[PDB]
Amino acid sequence: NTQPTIRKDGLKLVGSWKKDPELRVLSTEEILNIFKHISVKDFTSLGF
Amino acid sequence: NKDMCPICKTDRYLSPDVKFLVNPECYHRICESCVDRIFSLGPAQCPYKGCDKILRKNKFKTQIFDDVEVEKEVDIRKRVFNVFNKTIDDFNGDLVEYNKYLEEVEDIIYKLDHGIDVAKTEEKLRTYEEL
Amino acid sequence: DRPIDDIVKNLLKFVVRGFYGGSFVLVLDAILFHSVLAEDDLKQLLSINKTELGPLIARLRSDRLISIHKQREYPPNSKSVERVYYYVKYPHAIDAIKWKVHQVVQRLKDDLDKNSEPNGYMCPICLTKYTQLEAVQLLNFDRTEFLCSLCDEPLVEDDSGKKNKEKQDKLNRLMDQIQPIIDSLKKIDDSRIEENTFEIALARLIPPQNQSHAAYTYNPKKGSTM
Amino acid sequence: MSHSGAAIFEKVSGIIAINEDVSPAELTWRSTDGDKVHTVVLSTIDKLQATPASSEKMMLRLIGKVKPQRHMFSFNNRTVM
Amino acid sequence: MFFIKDLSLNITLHPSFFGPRMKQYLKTKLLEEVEGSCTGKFGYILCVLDYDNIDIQRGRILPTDGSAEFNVKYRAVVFKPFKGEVVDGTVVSCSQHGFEVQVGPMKVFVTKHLMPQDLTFNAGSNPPSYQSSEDVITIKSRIRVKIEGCISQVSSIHAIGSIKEDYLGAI
Amino acid sequence: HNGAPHHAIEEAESLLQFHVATYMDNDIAGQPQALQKSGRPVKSIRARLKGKEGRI
Amino acid sequence: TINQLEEDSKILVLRTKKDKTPRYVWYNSGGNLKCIDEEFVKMWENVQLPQFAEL
Amino acid sequence: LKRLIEYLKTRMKVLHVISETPKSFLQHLKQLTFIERKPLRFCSERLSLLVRTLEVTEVEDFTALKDIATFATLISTYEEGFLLIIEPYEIENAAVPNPIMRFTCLDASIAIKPVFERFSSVIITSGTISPLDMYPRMLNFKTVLQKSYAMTLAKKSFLPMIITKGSDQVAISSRFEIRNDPSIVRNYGSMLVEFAKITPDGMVVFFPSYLYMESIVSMWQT
Ligand SMILES: [Zn+2]
Ligand SMILES: [Zn+2]
Ligand SMILES: [Zn+2]
Repeated sequence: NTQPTIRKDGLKLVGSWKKDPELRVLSTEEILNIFKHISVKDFTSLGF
Repeated sequence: NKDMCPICKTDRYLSPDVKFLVNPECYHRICESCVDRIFSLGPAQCPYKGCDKILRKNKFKTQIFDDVEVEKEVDIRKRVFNVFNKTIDDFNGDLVEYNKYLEEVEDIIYKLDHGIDVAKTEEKLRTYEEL
Repeated sequence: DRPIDDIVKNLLKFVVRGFYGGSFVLVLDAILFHSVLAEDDLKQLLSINKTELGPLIARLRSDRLISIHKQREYPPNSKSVERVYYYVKYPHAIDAIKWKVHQVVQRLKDDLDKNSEPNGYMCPICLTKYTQLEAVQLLNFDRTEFLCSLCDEPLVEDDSGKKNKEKQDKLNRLMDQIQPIIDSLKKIDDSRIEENTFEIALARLIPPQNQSHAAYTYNPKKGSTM
Repeated sequence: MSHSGAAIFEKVSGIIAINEDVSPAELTWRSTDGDKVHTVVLSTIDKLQATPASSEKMMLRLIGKVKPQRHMFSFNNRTVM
Repeated sequence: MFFIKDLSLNITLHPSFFGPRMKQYLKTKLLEEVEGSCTGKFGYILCVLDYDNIDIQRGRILPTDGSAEFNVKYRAVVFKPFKGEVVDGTVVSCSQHGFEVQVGPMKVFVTKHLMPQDLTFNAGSNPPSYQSSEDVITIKSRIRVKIEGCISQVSSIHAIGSIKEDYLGAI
Repeated sequence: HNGAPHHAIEEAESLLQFHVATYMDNDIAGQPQALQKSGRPVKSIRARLKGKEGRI
Repeated sequence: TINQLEEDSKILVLRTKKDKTPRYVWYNSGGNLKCIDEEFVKMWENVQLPQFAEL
Repeated sequence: LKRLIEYLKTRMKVLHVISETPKSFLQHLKQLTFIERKPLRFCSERLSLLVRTLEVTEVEDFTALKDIATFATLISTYEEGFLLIIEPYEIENAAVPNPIMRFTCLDASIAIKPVFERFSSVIITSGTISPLDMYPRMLNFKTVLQKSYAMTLAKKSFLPMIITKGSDQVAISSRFEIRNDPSIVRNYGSMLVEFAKITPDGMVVFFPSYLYMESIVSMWQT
């Protein structure tokens, strides 16, 4: 899938998907779900 | 029932994990979880409305034969034949008395199975196993 | 049409009469009757208010019963509004019902497991619970009563354990009321479920009225990478 | 199911059914609120018009025989057409 | 129940006991607060074995109070209970809440919900005990009890007993 | 719980997020500050940590 | 008559929160309206459901 | 007999092939139930005598009793040259498992042995039996003479052929895995059409299996 560019606008993150831009606010619960789906080795490489 | 427990009433669709645990005493299907719940703290009665025999947790076994009366006959003839160990050589090749002894042990199995002359046959069983 | 569609409709109807109130029954019966519905059409059919459908739509979205579609079309007067469409995903709905009933029976079996534990003790002044293990260390020099640490008052026996038969009766009285759901899920598992969507649920639509403001034609877009 | 489908008839929602058993067969249109009913005689049919699947505009037209009678049929699902 | 263990104890030796002969002082001050001492880590420690040679390290002078801190490694017999264990004992006290059975240095409580229903309390009898249709359980009476739960604090251990299991109670 | 339009939900969760942030850090770049009844800014935990009269 | 049809679970009825008065009637196509007890209903309300990919 | 039925029913619940001798089966029997070979050796006789003495009007419901008595007597009296095959998929095309048992006779010489023992002069004859010494190997008997005759012709009355390839010289085979080959089926159809164009009176055509005709005539009719 297409990973959007993420920028912060205050206290929330917005992601602009590329146009074959689709910009929308990224909900915190979505990011929490994604971070839960991150495997151990993945964030271990990230330093976590 | 045929698929599902009588107390916890868990079908094989929703909880496929528990096993066919049956009483050797009152002969009632029940799940493994009901045994681990009720009878872990101590012995109790049969949990249904109508049977209340005192049974132990460690006496529970799996059901080999899906029929109940057949399994009852199975367990009583294990319980009887263990002390009834007489062969042809024990009769020194006497076929008629060996056949009569086989008829006698079959008859006492039948009497314990139907439970009609249970007292006298039980007395004879204890007197035989004491010798 | 499809007998499996009738089975899942009967399953959804049974669970909505069972674990839901009358307005949820009306909403789900409207969805199962008119396969694809919008907000204005639902307001026309049910005479429901926005502050009244709010709890309804929130509950059936939280319980994962109605799939919502975010589609905006262009009316000829160019007053385009974000209209919402309500349809049902049969495999997602039956999996949600399966998980809810499994966690219900697991919770109530755990309740029956934990109610076999003895009564324990509880101090009426401080209103703090105590199990059987720490009652021994609260025993006094008289070797009779269990004195509270903070209140210095003898503990009373909590009324838990005598309701174990009540929990068993609750368990049986729940399970004889769920057996048609068990049979419907057995019949579903013995068959195959076709996963539908908005474009597929539009095949069996029933028009609510003659003039619906929300069109039922999907407008594709180019460059969307959701 | 192949003979049944929800349709639009002069900007009015309705359904289309095939009255095939009677000779001649008929395409009956019924308004969903009971406003009006229309049927199509199969003797006066010359050409039958359809829209391609690539087109977003979704229209069906019927050409009759003797000033031909032209009727509009807008549908919701593509397998229906 | 009874184990033997190799334990290491940390002892605050006061500077007043910095005489010529600290070894027997250190062994002694090991020997009051270990004999009969209850620790939830290892149970009731009863007696210290190998008194002739005990491993005494070079002691830590704490940088604030000047006391010597020794890590003495010793071998001793301990009484660490567990749950699921059946033991024998004698009842030392009884009440309507239940009765206390003495198993070694330990007073295991048997709660009133944990006898079979035949036993009942009779406070009119002196001493007040638990009486059933087949047996009576009074003070200083032989009884076999199974422990279903033990709670161990940093310095105290309490246990839960019952006689509901078969082949329990008085022998 | 009671049902709401979605923008009410994002408004409420944005207010909650802002309150969490100013509880945790009142001095945020590009953000308004929570103020006391006297109008002084709310001394967040970061303010109590950093600075001369901070904890360290 | 609508009240006895409601208590027999034959029709679907809409009533005010202020008082029990019918205005709009639908047909009870499914099963019985009162088939699950209130305690089971509320502990069905307490329990949650997993997300999309778990199921 | 009821506990025979329940023992064998228990024996069907298995997920793989069971291939055990009758001795192994009777040992498993005698360790799971208490049932010996000798009472099983009178099973059919006892059941027939009981049915006669009961004088039952109808015997429709007692045919599986014949089945189980036959199984008991057969697997009790016989221990060598026999085998029991218990297998979970009686057809591999079935979605639901249907377990099967097969009690088979490994030694084909057993049923012909008392015929040779009782009678003296024995004539074995087939129009097409080959090889002649193959059958004294499969059946434990000794011949006095075996000879094969070459039938003589003024003109060759029969013309045998071997076709190894189709009209396009593509090799034809009737292996069950390649029964759906369009080239092989098309070659078969071509030769049978040409033969039907050239055969005057009548044909008999033989294939290996019934599902083979079903698939292959479905394909040519298509
Ligand atoms: Zn159960
Ligand atoms: Zn029973
Ligand atoms: Zn208190």
